[PDB]
Amino acid sequence: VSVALGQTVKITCQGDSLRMYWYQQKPAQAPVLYAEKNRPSGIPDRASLTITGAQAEDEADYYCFGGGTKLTVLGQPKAAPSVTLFPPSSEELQANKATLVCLISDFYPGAVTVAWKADSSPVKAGVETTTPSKQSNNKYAASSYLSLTPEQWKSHRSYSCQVTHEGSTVEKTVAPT
Amino acid sequence: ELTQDPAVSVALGQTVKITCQGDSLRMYYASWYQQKPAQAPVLVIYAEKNRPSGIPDRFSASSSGSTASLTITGAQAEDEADYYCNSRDNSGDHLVFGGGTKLTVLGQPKAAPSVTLFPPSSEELQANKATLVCLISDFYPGAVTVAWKADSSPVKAGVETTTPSKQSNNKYAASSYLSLTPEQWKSHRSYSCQVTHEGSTVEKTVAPT
Repeated sequence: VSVALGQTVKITCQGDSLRMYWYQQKPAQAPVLYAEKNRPSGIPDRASLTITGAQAEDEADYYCFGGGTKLTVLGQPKAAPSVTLFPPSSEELQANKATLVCLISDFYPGAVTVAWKADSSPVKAGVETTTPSKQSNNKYAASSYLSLTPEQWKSHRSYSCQVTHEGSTVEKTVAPT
Repeated sequence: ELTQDPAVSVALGQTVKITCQGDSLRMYYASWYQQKPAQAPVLVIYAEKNRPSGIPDRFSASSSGSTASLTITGAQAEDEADYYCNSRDNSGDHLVFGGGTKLTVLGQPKAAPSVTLFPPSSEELQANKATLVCLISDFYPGAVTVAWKADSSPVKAGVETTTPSKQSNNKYAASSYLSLTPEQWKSHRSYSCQVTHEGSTVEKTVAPT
């Protein structure tokens, strides 16, 4: 969930007990403070939460308990990820190893979801994905990798890496030889 | 309205006690949350005595007066996180939270990084691109220095390296990539990725085929 500076956002909470009947948590900080119509005090003033005037400091997790909503305050333009799926190299295959690397770069905001496929079959066994971190251009980079045996690599028609980034999905597919 | 030290350390397999202090703790039992970077908080203990399903038996909680404590016996590598206490706050149906305590688990087994260097893929060369990727995995502690080479010449421009993050095995992973044009890739005899991890340096080399 992202918003531009000075723009309007809506964070939504879904589940039971909402038919019958606010905490802000910045990274490595305590979730600080009621129910739809209430007047709090201590932090600057103005189920779903709406923020009319958004500042870079407002970038935090909001909780109604909900799973958590990472509100991103756009400090720069949105950028879809550049996705490159690298197949196992000849050198790695000659060493009886196979690793596929899905390189994800130049994206903003810094949140992605990665899914893998063996042919048309979704796979998650042997998958590791790194936490996005800032490049020198202030955009983000991450990598997801899938460890396979060379027999698994050669016995499949293809392998795919799918990257989801705020309503955009980029899938890259590679095939042996 | 609850106080706890910002950080604490323990040795692997040893016991750690994280304490919270506040007037509300004399009236209410504390709940404990575990939070790792880029992850949703996990309820580790509910109102001192309830351990939810999925939470290891290593976690327990106790209290005395205006203090509440979370005890981790036989602290594991997966237990490194920020631990926050929470409770109700006297006259008023609202919750108060502690500032959080970051836990460091010392004496964890060290590991040299596994380094895999990929040449440009056939799809990116067909698209007039020649980015190389250097996968750095299964290392501990989570700090590396990455340097690239064009034959024997060090490369500064076009290099990006990710901050190491934990894998599901509690070892770290990172990647470094070098953006090149097919021209730069084909003109050199080889390119290298050298990774420095404490007393170890691992370098891999790829060549155009």
